[PDB]
Amino acid sequence: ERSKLDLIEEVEPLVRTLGDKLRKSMGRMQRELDTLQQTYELNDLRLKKNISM
Amino acid sequence: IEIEKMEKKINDSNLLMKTKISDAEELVTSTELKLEELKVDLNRKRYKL
Repeated sequence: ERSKLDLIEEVEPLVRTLGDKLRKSMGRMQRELDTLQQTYELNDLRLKKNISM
Repeated sequence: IEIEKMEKKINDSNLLMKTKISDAEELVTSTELKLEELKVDLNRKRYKL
């Protein structure tokens, strides 16, 4: 029961806090993702245009 | 993205000025040359007749 109490009042709050932090980090990296995609579109258009003329 | 998109638009537009002007001049010159060649052909035919 002491191990269970660690799981639900020590490991459980730790894992919930890790869950919120990792979900905020997932949001962080999908914003890194779409900003890197937007730079991708920038370089792709710049390359295609400059090669075009 | 919008700036580069309509920059490609205006570049294509400038190419369109150049192509249209060149085509108009070429067709005018071609029509004049065809008229001159037809004149030569017709005066040769008249001489033959």
